[PDB]
Amino acid sequence: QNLKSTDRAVQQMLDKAKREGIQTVWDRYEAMKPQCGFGETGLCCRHCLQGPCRINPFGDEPKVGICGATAEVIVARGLDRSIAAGAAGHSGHAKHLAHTLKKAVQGKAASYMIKDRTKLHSIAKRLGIPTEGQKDEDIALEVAKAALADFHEKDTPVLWVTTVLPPSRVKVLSAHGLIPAGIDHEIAEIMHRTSMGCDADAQNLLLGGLRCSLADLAGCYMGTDLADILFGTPAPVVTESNLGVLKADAVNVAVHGHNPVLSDIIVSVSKEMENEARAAGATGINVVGICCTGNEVLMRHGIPACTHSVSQEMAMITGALDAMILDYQCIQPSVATIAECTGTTVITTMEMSKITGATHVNFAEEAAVENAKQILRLAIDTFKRRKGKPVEIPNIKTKVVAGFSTEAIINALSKLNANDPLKPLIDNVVNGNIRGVCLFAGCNNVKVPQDQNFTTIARKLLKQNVLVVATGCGAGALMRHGFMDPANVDELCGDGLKAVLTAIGEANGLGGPLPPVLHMGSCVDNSRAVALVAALANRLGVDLDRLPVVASAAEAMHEKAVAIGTWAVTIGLPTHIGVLPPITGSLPVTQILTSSVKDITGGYFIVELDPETAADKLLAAINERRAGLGLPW
Amino acid sequence: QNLKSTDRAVQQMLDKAKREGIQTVWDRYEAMKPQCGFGETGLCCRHCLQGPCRINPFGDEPKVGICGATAEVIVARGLDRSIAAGAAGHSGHAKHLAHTLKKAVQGKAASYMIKDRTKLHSIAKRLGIPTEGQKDEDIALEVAKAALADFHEKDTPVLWVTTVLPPSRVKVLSAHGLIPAGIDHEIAEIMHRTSMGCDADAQNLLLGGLRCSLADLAGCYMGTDLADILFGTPAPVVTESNLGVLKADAVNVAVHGHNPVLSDIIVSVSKEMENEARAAGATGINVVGICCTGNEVLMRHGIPACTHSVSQEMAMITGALDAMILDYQCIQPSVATIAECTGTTVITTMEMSKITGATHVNFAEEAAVENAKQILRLAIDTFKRRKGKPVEIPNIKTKVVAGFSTEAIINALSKLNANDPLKPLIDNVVNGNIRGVCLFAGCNNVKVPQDQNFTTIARKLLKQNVLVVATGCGAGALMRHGFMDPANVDELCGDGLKAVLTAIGEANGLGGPLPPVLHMGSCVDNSRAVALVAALANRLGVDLDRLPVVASAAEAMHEKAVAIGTWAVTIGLPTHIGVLPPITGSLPVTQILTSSVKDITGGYFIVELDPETAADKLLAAINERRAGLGLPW
Ligand code: SF4
Ligand code: SF4
Ligand code: FES
Ligand code: FES
Ligand SMILES: [Fe+2]
Ligand SMILES: [Fe+2]
Repeated sequence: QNLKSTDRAVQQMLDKAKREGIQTVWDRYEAMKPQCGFGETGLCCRHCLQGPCRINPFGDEPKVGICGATAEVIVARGLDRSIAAGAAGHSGHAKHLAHTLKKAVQGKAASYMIKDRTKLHSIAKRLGIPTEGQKDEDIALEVAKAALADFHEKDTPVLWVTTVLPPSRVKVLSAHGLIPAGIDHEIAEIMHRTSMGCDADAQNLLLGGLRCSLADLAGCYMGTDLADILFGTPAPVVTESNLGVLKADAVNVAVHGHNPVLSDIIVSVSKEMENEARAAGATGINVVGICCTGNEVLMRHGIPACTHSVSQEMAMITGALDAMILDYQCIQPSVATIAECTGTTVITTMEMSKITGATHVNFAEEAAVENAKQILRLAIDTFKRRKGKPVEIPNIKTKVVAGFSTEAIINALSKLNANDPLKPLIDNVVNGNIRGVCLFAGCNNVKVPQDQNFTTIARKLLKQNVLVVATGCGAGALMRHGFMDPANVDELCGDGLKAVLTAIGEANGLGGPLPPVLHMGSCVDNSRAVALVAALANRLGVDLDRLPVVASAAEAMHEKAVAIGTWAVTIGLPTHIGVLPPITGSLPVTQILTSSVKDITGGYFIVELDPETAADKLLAAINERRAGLGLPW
Repeated sequence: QNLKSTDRAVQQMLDKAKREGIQTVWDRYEAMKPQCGFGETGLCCRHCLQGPCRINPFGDEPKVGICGATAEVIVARGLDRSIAAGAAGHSGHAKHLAHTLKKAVQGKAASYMIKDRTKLHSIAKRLGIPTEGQKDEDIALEVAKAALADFHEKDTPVLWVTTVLPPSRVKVLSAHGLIPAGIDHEIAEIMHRTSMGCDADAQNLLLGGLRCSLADLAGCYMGTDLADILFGTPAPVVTESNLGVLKADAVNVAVHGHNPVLSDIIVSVSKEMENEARAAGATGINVVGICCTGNEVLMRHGIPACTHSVSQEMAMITGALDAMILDYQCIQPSVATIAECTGTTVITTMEMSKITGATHVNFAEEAAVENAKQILRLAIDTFKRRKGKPVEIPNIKTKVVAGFSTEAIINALSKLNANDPLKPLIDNVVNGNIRGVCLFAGCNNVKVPQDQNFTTIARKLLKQNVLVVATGCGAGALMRHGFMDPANVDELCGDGLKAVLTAIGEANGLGGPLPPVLHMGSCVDNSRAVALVAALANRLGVDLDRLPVVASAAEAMHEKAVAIGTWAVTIGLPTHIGVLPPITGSLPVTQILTSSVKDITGGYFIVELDPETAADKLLAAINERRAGLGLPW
């Protein structure tokens, strides 16, 4: 099972699944081998009914699409559509939050409110929305309207791009025509330009992709902004992770998907229903997180993380998961079928994300508490139905310190320098105690033994004094392997990095260091990493493509991860991807993405499947940046 | 060559291409065989980096996607993305026209103006925009703003759906949640819901598809509305079609793509440059049309159609095509390479639609005349470079009577009944002189011998007294085979239909019938057919799903054709498709699309590759509708 997942709790559940004849993602992957080499290389096109078209990577015919589409066009069109799809997910999420905020302040959704007034005001100020002598509700209404306005063309470009990146960066991007006009506008334009008989120049197509990736960035940043206003900006919190956070004597409820609009209410209502749960013979309702929405409630409330990404089915295999409450994105639809074997009640809540065989309970923001109670009562009923049934919860969990929003990080640093909080970080970059910064982001992928890339690369970087920050299922991987436990600083961290983590931790009253890796939150909260890096850029008076900062989507899966990787490149970062995106069938496209894009944005992809080699390449990228700033490395 | 195209001019050019070693779409198709059966059936998914996934249509593993996505989910997601892509094209086109109208009336694009004031006012009235005591420029500004507003969420749904279909139809669609909230909104929502781990219920996914198809309808209708305001509502016009419309002694300039914003100016400026062209040794500039933008200028100005869709390369093979002026959509990128052999100057004009190797001349509406002149001067230079070179223009063309906008049709009918113009049409439906109405729409497809389905089905329906209307490359097929020549009425038409065409024609001063098939314009002008059918529905006090009206995308290719077929189904029409869309890998999806959707919208797909059988099925559909209305059949 170690060949499938490096997580021992997951290995234990794989054995149980095998024993019980429950097919898993790894089994479905095995059944899929060998996968289609045209698809793998990107040399397939189904954009019209003359297809499917393919191009032999090497050899003889077919060499070109039926319409004349070259390998470089077909590869760039496929990639662009993946970016658009990612953008559509992150921005759909953000749009949902924008409508919820609007409803809240118009009196239509009393379960929601402005929880972070300071965040609201700072966002308003960043957007140019006056606050002076204005009601919070009116400021919030204006912020919500601005959010919604960024989805379409108007007299300004997308403000959730132009107001969050330094002017110098916006200038470089504007010069290449890369600033998005509107989020859904760009998504639609990608789908148009990649449809048959339209855009057929690789460079032109890829530039459209870069621009659509910035529309994804805007959706991410908007999502984080709005979730913070509504639900609170995260601060350091201590919790736990892995399957051992499930409790046989509790009603175990997983929140799974992405949007805190749902999970946040689940969390608060679950506390209100403790006595009902105990009436049913449970100790209480034990809310646990899966995927991003688990990250959202972990960051804000310390809700323990059950599992992530590829291993999500394993939570069910325990026999103790009474409910899995879904909104959208990254939910393996297998869960609806597995539920029949495991007894878990899988509940969908969003009109556009249903799964055949799951129970659908519409969740309206206007009736959030009522709908939450309905959902949680299904969970309590399920708990009762497993009275007397043995469960197998692996007794495996890690301690997780998380909640490192950019505000939280700035606050932590301010204990070392009150009026110049970034300076201690920069001081230690300059003196070599911090070599650079690496953001781990994105998914697990069944092709990579689960977590192997994240942990292998993180271990090498931490020993080389890289400050490691993490989001999404990257943060999930690292938390499950102990990288968010400060007790592991001595083992994992180089002396320089240890010194800094310890210094900041001791200044914050901990008597101990910050954790080895800083959990910056969900995938939309990759925007937090952008906020930090942009604040560092502004403080140094240089652009992001001069900073010793890199990203690694070390086990990427979702179209969202492709969009995130692409905007990381577009904002100026060397960006590692540890799975093959479908680009290798075109050398020219690969060359643009891994090399010539440096001349456009300063960032570039690093495609490297071997994690030890990936680490070396990321370190080289970091050190090149150090050299560029005249620093020793 | 008859196995490739039924068009003799195309056959002649195929022989020339073969002789000269110029690879064509048919050669690239042959080189692609056998095509991938997973793609053909829809049983392939590349929506994440765990893929590519496939499902054996029959047999053993793989039976399910890696994430657990079933055949029915994978098929419905693929289809939905095609609908979104189609919607993105038609609506991008419409958006372009909306911005042009806005610029025109704000004084920023003096080459454009309100040409059809009556159309402007009627659209304003339909949208609820007051005109009483308003300047045309201000009304137009409000119409342009309303157009742009339909792309995003607002306090009203998409008005270019809700104001163009009868209330009863809007009610049925609203009841199923099918009315689009915003055009780009829906496009984005499709891309989201079809991304990994989101929507995973075939019925739910397909309903999203139906709704996105109505967003495509809105883009089509908006495009037609705006093009009419800007460039004039078509009226009956006589012209010619096929390769024989090229002239060895003229500068031959093809307008190819979709948007009249470009081609309309090309047409007017070309007339202004006659003396320059003659200075270069040409008789003049001979503008000819390819694809929809050719249809636009044919409908409004009588510009002859050179060719369409699959055979577009053949115009170049003549040796006489001096320029091919492109905007976007349906342009085989092969043209850029073929140009090198044929001498043709291929010119792209839109930022989001470039082709490697083509000359790009940016076309700004603000500088339309200047940019048009630059483009046409490249054409004149090219004409000069072929002085003394033999050309082979097949001496093959047909007479085409076209320009049958819905207003034109209503006007024609009004000569028989001034104050109830639809009544003569309905009278003849009731008495059996007109059996029903069939709209031919959409593309040619290299898989079908070019035009074979259109002409085979049209011939059978016309003999059975079906009133045949046509748009896009369906209209192209039929025009090239003589179906738009009134001299062919005796040969093609049943006695009943002949009687009616003759009656209307003689009432309109022709001394002869209307043509066998009524050309209703470009693909966005499928919206004109909707206007006619909706006016008939309103006049009869019944919904569209009770009318003896069917559609046939007999040789469909583009994602746009899939979107159009899907909205034809959604508005209540039996809708034939003569190529296999990638749905056969899921029986449940096929069953929904061909059967159970009847219970939702009253329309349904008829998938039938055999054109004689397709004709029989369309006739059966028509006659079933007749029976439903209590009429003999
Ligand atoms: S768009 Fe071109 S390459 Fe793609 S399926 Fe159609 S003919 Fe083939
Ligand atoms: S979304 Fe599911 S079926 Fe599609 S490629 Fe990814 S794992 Fe395979
Ligand atoms: S030929 Fe396998 S992905 Fe299309
Ligand atoms: S396996 Fe051929 S279309 Fe994907
Ligand atoms: Fe996520
Ligand atoms: Fe078209």
